[PDB]
Amino acid sequence: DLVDTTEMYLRTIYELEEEGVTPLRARIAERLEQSGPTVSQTVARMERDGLVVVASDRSLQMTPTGRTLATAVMRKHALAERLLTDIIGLDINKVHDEACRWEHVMSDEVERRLVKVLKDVSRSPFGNPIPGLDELGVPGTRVIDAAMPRKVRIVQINEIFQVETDQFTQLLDADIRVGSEVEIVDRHITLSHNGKDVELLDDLAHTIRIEE
Amino acid sequence: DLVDTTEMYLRTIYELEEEGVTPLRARIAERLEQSGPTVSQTVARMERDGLVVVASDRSLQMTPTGRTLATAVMRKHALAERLLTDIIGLDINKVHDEACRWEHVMSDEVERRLVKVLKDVSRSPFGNPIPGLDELGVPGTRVIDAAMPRKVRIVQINEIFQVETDQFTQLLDADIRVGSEVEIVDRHITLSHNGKDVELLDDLAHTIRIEE
Ligand SMILES: [Zn+2]
Ligand SMILES: [Zn+2]
Repeated sequence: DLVDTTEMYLRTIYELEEEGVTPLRARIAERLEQSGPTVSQTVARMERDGLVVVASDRSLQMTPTGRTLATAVMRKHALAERLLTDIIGLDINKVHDEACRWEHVMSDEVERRLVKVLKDVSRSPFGNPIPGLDELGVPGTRVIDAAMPRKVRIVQINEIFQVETDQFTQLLDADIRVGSEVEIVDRHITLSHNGKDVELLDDLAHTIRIEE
Repeated sequence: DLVDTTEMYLRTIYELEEEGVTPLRARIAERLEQSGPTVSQTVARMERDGLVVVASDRSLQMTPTGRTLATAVMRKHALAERLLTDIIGLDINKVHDEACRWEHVMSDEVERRLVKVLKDVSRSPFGNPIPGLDELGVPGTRVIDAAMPRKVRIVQINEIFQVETDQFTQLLDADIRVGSEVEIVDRHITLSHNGKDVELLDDLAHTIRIEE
């Protein structure tokens, strides 16, 4: 699958960098047991998506976008391994190869929950530290994207980017601020709290970021 | 992915049967949000693999092979859901749609381990009973296929299918029988126990079935 392939490629480039290897195409080809031509094809596709840039010396430099994605795949891999050894107790000799697949199906919601249920997510069972925890959020998701009712917590209001200041007090009345558990629902978006019902507007809807 | 697609189709046919619906192509198309033509294509491919037979009334009858596979996917789905609600504690409104992907990456080894770690695997969180536990083995794997050293347990010897009776006593000496924890290793296959080292031959290697 194209997506899964790219994710696998990005993770590979990440690993090599972490191991100290120069991410050269032939190295990635070897590690992924893919042929040079095949990887050139895939790498040539990643470039078109602004995911990687083949440096002047044929080394693959991950663009910020590609690295952000590569990181998320490492986090989903690592957490899968933590889950597999710690909870499931899968043979340590199977844990990694299995994780190589789980990283493509594990959602951020599951990841966040694993950060909860697991005793220690500092490193993977293989001693490689777990990246992207800050990015995972364990800032926040914008209400417009995160909002059926549900009770999240206000991570940020971002009143500073506001042009419309009418609902500032409407928020202050209901007592909605940073850390305020509130119940949202896209219908427009209305976030209730203190029995109060604050129906938001587009601008605030796009700037108020909440956590799960 | 072709395999994942077929697995998804087989599980769908299983579900419908379980719900009491007649597995008709248009029903599968609808449930999978696939088009009639696309499903006809995939179903036409499953036939070539002896996985399904389009009955005289256009209803898809799963061949024993297809059903055996369909079942394994239901087990891997169900156990994924049990894992997700019971251990991870994922929002029950996400559990199923997530599981629809996990069932394609979860291995029998993981399944067996989940049958261990989970409190109750009688039914899925959705009340549908978990099929294929007997087939999962929680008879056994043939030593030739299951055998680095590892200490499994003899599920069956199948001396009855033996033409060569030379190692019967060689086994009885080492005290290798049903329930005998032994250490195997393909080098040929040698299963040690009681300090004894019993190097097996092809015939017994293919008939002695052990569990993990
Ligand atoms: Zn790994
Ligand atoms: Zn389900």
